[PDB]
Amino acid sequence: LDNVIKQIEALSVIVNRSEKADDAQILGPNTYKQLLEHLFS
Amino acid sequence: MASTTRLVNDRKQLEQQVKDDARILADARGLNITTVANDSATGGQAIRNVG
Repeated sequence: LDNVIKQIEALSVIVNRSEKADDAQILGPNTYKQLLEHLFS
Repeated sequence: MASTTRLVNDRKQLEQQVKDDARILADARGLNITTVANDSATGGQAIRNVG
């Protein structure tokens, strides 16, 4: 019951080495969405 | 010290003149440059923000 968290720490550190791309800083193009509109005269 | 002592300098001067006057008569033509390209990028690690 003492080494149950050593494996967790090792797995966390190892998966931390798997590099992951971040889009936190990158934006993309977008368009306004057209809302339903009924007009008559 | 006679005319024999000037043989090596004579050969030096003769080689210089031969090179100089072989450069004059050599035909020179322009060549097409076909290597222009933007392929000199730099790598590195991204400074990703944390928050």
